[PDB]
Amino acid sequence: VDSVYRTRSLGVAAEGIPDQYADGEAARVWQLYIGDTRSRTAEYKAWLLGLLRQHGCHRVLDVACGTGVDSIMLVEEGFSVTSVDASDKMLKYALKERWNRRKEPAFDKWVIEEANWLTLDKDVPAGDGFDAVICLGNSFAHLPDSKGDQSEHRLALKNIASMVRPGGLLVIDHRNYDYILSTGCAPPGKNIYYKSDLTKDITTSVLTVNNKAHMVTLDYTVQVPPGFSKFRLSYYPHCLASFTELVQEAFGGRCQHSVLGDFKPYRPGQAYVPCYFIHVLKKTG
Amino acid sequence: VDSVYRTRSLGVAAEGIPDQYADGEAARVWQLYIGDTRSRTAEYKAWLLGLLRQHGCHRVLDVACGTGVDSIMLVEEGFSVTSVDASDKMLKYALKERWNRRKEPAFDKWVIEEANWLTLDKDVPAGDGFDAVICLGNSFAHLPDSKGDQSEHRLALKNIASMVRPGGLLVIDHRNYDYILSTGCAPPGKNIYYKSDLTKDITTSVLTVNNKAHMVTLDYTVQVPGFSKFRLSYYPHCLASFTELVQEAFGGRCQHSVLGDFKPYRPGQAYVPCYFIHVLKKTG
Amino acid sequence: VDSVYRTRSLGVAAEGIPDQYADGEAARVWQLYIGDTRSRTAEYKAWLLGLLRQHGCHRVLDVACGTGVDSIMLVEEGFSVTSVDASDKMLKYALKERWNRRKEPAFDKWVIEEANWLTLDKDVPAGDGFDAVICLGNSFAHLPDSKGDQSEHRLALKNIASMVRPGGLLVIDHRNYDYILSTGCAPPGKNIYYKSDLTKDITTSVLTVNNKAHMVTLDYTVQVPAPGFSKFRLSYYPHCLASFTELVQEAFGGRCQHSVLGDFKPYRPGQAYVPCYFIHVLKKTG
Amino acid sequence: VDSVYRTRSLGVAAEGIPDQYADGEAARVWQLYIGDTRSRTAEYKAWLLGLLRQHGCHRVLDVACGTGVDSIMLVEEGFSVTSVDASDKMLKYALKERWNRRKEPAFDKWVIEEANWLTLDKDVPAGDGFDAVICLGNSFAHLPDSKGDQSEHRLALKNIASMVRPGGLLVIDHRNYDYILSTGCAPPGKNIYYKSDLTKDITTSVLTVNNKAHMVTLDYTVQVPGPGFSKFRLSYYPHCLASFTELVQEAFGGRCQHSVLGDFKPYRPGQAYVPCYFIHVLKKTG
Ligand SMILES: CN1c2c(nc(N)[nH]c2=O)NC[C@@H]1CNc1ccc(C(=O)N[C@@H](CCC(=O)O)C(=O)O)cc1
Ligand SMILES: CN1c2c(nc(N)[nH]c2=O)NC[C@@H]1CNc1ccc(C(=O)N[C@@H](CCC(=O)O)C(=O)O)cc1
Ligand SMILES: CN1c2c(nc(N)[nH]c2=O)NC[C@@H]1CNc1ccc(C(=O)N[C@@H](CCC(=O)O)C(=O)O)cc1
Ligand SMILES: CN1c2c(nc(N)[nH]c2=O)NC[C@@H]1CNc1ccc(C(=O)N[C@@H](CCC(=O)O)C(=O)O)cc1
Repeated sequence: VDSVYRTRSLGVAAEGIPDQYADGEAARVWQLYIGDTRSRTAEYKAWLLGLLRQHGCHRVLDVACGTGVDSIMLVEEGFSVTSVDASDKMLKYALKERWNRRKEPAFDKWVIEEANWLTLDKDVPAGDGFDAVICLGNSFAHLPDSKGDQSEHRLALKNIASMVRPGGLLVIDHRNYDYILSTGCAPPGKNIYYKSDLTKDITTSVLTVNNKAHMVTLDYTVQVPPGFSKFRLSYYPHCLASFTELVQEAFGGRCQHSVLGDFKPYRPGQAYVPCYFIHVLKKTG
Repeated sequence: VDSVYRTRSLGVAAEGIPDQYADGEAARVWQLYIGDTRSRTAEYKAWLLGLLRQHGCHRVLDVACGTGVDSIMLVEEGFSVTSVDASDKMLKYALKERWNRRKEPAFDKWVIEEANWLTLDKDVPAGDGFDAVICLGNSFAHLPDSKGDQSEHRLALKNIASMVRPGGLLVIDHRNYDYILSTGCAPPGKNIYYKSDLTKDITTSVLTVNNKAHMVTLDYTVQVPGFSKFRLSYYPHCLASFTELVQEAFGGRCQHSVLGDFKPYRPGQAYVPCYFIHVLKKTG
Repeated sequence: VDSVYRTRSLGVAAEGIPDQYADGEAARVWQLYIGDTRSRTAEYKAWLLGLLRQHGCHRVLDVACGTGVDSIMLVEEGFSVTSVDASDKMLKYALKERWNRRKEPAFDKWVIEEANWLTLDKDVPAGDGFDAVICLGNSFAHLPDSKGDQSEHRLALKNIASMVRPGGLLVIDHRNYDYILSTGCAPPGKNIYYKSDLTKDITTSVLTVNNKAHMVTLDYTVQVPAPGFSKFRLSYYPHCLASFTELVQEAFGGRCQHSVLGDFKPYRPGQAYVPCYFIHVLKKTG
Repeated sequence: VDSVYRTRSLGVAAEGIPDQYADGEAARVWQLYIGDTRSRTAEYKAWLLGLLRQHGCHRVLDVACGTGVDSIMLVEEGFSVTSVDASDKMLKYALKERWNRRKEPAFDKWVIEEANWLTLDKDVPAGDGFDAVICLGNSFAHLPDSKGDQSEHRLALKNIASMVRPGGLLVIDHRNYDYILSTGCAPPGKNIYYKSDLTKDITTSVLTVNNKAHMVTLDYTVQVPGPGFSKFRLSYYPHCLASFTELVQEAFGGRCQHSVLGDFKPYRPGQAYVPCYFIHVLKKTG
């Protein structure tokens, strides 16, 4: 009596017709957001290249490839890059760029494949390991805690760590959600990796479940040719002391750990409130 | 009071997490369905190559690329192929095959891009037009009549025909929906193009609105342990209506002939075909 | 990652806020639809009154009460009426009539209660059974074949039949779906029971699953103050005459006399006149 | 290509089938919840009667009638009661109870009707108003702030206040969301009005938007032999004291005397006892 009937199952597609909600207004502005990646900051490039070079890294795994934009810098600079992502919609962009650039030998050797943190050990044979694994741009916080005990967080971080060769590097970040939770507000424009060209106004919604922070949901209203349209994304608010604990546990404690606040050294109680924390772990070996 | 809160907008994605429903039970069985194209029939191949060679075709546009399997055959047999689809999810597979095979010069020159029939003129640069344009496997029927008057069907066909050079070819098919509507059932295993290896149980639902057929919806049950289901829907194009629609896309300025399962179709013939294939030659 | 989250559970309510979708536009036009009962046809009232008095019935159970319009005539005419529906939203209108009219002794004695066909034996005490059980206005057709073997239709009918005393009557109707399946079209304003005052356009959608009729879905479009249009949707199971003749007798184990009427007159198969409704009159000899 | 097909519009019903989601599990457990009122605390009754007898009240409007339980006590105690709710589903049970007791004239005179705080002006004939208007049980908090500016809250209160006769009372409560927001947890079984017989485990979700509390959503889990667990969800606007104090005064344009109670006893700011409910009692200047 109350049942509803779909024309096609959730998740299925067909020749000649766009995929489900592919062409909606939220999707359209979201696409402008993920493309707002044209200006890589000098300090980002200089910091990452410096840290990879300082450790002699050659073989790099990017486990949050997205559109490829972090991985493309490394390809251009002569690293042997493998890049993976669980999201096909985002990988589509990385693959397209690689295809356009395929006559450049460095791009012909760029590996791009579907993989999920939760199955990474299977989806990507480690061999002996990578020299560096990177997970930057606050991508780790895209994974929610839908079971309630952060067991998925721990599995994902363990699998990401298992990709690092002994003596190798993991570099993994999060936005400063300690500040977001204390103020209730996640302001726009602060991406330290790519300088934003897109003008965005953000509403921040924080869900607390029995007094424990559970989700941060950001509603973006983006001015476009004029025009004025909205999309929504959500994030797990990782706080610094928990993530410090988690990321070291993923290695069995067999790691040296340090934390940066926006590319610079971080020490508690410093005047400067970083936008992002960047954890750097050298696995024992 | 009655509102629901989403975690993310319809159609958006994020690094590190699978796209919406992409790992569901439906998507997983559907993937086996779209993958069932390992045994291309000898008749399909020999027919299509013959038609293209008899008309001297070299530049080919595939407007329903999907996983690329129709295109791959033409790429291997020496044609210059451009393949488009509105569906990134299916295009993903064609793109992967091109990349795996990229060291073959033929595959290096295979052009694959996203394009929608409703905006094809804008999405697909046509130069002076293609020698042949193909839309096979009953892909056209994927497009519904949302407006009610079949105006989208007309626009899609106009735009697909606009890709044809004067003197060129369009080859476009549909399943025999005359027969399916008369029986109420669309049985499995009848694909004339690719010999199925997957066993499917199909339930067929036909919706008729004010006595005009409007949608054929198929529920497929396949073994994957584990019977899983997925649903797809189809506009049930009948032969007389489609013949008129396809000629009207050219403005009447075309020669038109109909085949049934690769052979000329003679109305009154005993055999009732599983597919009708329309072969058009544009004036010029 | 794909989860949605509700402000309140499906089905639930709270003081000071309207019930889920209760104030929607579709709901508001549908309320006009179900209120379109100010004009009981004389032919109707004459036929049912005459059929009940012919069989000397006094204790009557209406199993599709609704807003109560059918039961109300009977109440006015001095029957002892028990009226039952599975839908509380509908039952609400009947209750409200009973309350306005409560100082009339007949309305004081009218029983109105919720009950479901599918659990009717438990939901209603029958005693030895009612002299007549009535299910009119094409309400039976409201129950879909969700399982696909019509097991629920047989259960509903079995339970409705068990409410009739021995030598008692079941009067149960259905619109003429043979006709509707043959033209694909359910024409508007044919209600033989209440002449309709509300003008609506209807779109008829028929779903056949594996060549068997499964559902008829009607979209009703009604005019509103550039003046606008608002629609609502209701769906029905398309009972054909042959099948239903089988099902309704089966519900008594074949221990019944059965006749079919077409729009209150005797139906003869092959007759030229094509009825809007078929009413099955069954007398339990059993 | 991505469309769905409903069987029936949102909000609509049909004879012989249950209303939408009416028989779901969440809805079943929730019926036990709103039914958990067999045990009015002796202290509530004494307090409210004392209060109303004190001011000489006779005609009382309950603007959050629900199942009728606040209002039934008042009918029993010889008040002239009009009870309203926007929820037809809760109101069902109040109307059931009046019918059941109609042979007592006090209940024959009890007026029960549907009305919404946001259109209360129209939905109730005010006359020169009521001696007292009660909105108790934390019902007001059921109204969300969907426009973002509390304009619905203001309209709702202003309309409630207009029902009060010159020199009459408004008595309106809210749970202590100051406390719930500080701890993040809504303790179960603290209803000061009716003692819970029913054991529920509560999860409390607080949504904050741009650092402003917007919504508290309670998930209620109850036990069922077979023992397994079943839940339902309700949501509330977290009114803080200082805010609600301002809003309730504004509803009368300040032409009122206001005092606040904490669990039936006078509230003295800074007191060590943290109350479960704040009850605001206002006398209209007139
Ligand atoms: C409809 N929503 C809504 C709105 N704001 C406005 N203006 N209107 C609305 O309708 N925001 C909140 C509300 C819905 N409320 C809620 C409350 C709690 C949870 C909740 O349980 N949320 C978790 C799920 C936990 C999990 O399974 O991991 C969540 O992630 O949101 C969800 C929605
Ligand atoms: C098989 N294609 C083709 C042809 N005709 C010629 N001579 N060559 C071809 O490759 N006719 C049919 C078809 C048309 N294809 C195309 C492909 C690309 C562009 C095009 O892109 N033209 C650009 C330059 C490059 C670019 O846009 O990226 C332009 O600016 O005009 C046009 C027509
Ligand atoms: C979205 N719907 C839609 C429309 N028409 C238009 N113009 N636009 C639309 O989006 N009508 C059909 C379509 C959906 N298609 C279908 C296809 C099959 C079934 C189907 O299975 N229907 C039965 C269910 C069987 C049961 O569970 O008992 C049904 O009752 O509809 C439903 C809808
Ligand atoms: C956590 N407290 C508490 C609760 N219940 C609720 N709802 N709120 C609460 O804060 N239950 C237990 C405890 C009760 N607190 C109190 C606080 C003061 C007085 C009170 O008025 N006490 C006397 C005695 C003072 C003394 O001995 O010093 C007084 O008049 O001060 C009573 C209970």
